[PDB]
Order: sequence, then structure tokens, then C-alpha cells
Amino acid sequence: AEHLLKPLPADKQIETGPFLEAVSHLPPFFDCLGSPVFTPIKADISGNITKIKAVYDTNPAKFRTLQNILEVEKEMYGAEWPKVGATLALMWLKRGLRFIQVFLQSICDGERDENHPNLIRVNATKAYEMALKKYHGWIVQKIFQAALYAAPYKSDFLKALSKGQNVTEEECLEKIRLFLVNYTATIDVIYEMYTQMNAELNYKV
Ligand SMILES: CCCCCCO[C@H]1O[C@H](CO)[C@@H](O)[C@H](O)[C@H]1O
Ligand SMILES: CCCCCCCCCC
Ligand SMILES: *CCCCCC
Repeated sequence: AEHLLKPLPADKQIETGPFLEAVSHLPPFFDCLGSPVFTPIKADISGNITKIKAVYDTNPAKFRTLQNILEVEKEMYGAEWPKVGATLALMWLKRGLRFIQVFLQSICDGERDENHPNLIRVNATKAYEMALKKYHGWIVQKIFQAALYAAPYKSDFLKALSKGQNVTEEECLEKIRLFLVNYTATIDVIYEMYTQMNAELNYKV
């Protein structure tokens, strides 16, 4: 399974190449939601992955780790850093990754609206509220909240995730949990790197 992330090494330095390779399998899974109304969250994650790749691909040795990108871009472009280039793209990407995490985890934990137990709208909304909303002005909130309102049925979403293979609903859930392990750990380290490096900005778009 190629969306599975590597374990963290002991020094916690995330290698850019394998990271980019693994998360770039995430955007296509937005199609499992069904609707093309979710293209805003999908396209955003995607675009940020591409911008980080654009920098990385110019010089994989120098941009070997995620930390390298931040330190090097600070050297190249001190006045505007961290509001620059791949540093900024990763700043936004982590929030989108956290959104996905907290969404999936909430599903696995079995949180639900008792009034609408086969939807995943509460899961999406809680994910958006904790990960992204505080960084979005009203117009972008309008866009993201319209789309969450097309959240599919839980059973459909899970059936869709496990297409091509023969796997029960709680086998599919077991697979989500497994993915969440190194995925969650990596996200935590990215957030922590942003705080440690004074790279975190809180403006709204
Ligand atoms: C898919 C449309 C939703 C817009 C969300 C916003 O975030 C963007 O904001 C910054 C500009 O400050 C870009 O650098 C990011 O790449 C992007 O996610
Ligand atoms: C929000 C859509 C992203 C889903 C990612 C799930 C991948 C891991 C489970 C197979
Ligand atoms: C089918 C088109 C939906 C477009 C939303 C950006």
C-alpha cells in the first residue's frame, strides 16, 4: 500500500522524497467521497504538494529533508520567510493533512450524529473546525462548508475506499487505522518543526 508513510527515524528528520511520494496518493481518494464538490479540499492539498515538489525536484540532495527546505529557503529569501515558496506550501499542506487525519480517525472511532448515523458530515465538520477553519476568511469558509454538506453515506465511502479488493467494512477500518499510525506521527513532527523554527503564520485567506 503506497499511501502508507514510512516510520519516523530516531532523529525525526522527514525525508522529502518519500514523503511527497506517499501523500501524493491522498488526493485521488477524495473521489471516494463521490461528489466533485469536494474538489476544493482536494485541489488545495494537491497544489501544495506540487509546489513543494517543484522546489525539491530542482535539488533533491540539498532539499533532502523537510527541515532542509525550511532552512535553505530562509537563507535564500530571508526578508519574506516563512511566507515563501515550499515553506509556505508545507505550512498549508500540514493543515490539510491534519484535516484528513482527524476526519478518518473520527470515522474509525465511531463518532456520529445520532440523528443521522449513516452520514459522515459531523466527522468532516469537526475535522474542518479543528484543522483549517481559523485560517479561512468567510468566503473560503463558505466554499468548504458548502462541500462538507455533500458528505456521502459512511457505508458508501468505505465501500468506495476498498474497491478492487475484497475486504469487509471493519477490515477497511483496520486499514485506515494502520495508515493513521505513521501518517499521524509525521504530521505531529511537521507541526512541531514549524513551531521550533518560528515558521508558523496565522493569517487567514
Ligand atoms: C481550494 C481553495 C481553497 C483556498 C484555501 C487556501 O490556501 C492557500 O493559501 C496560500 C496563500 O496564502 C497558498 O500559499 C497556499 O498554497 C494555499 O493552500
Ligand atoms: C478524505 C479522503 C482521503 C482518504 C485517505 C484514505 C487512505 C487510507 C485508507 C485506505
Ligand atoms: C462538477 C464541477 C464542480 C466544480 C467545483 C469546483
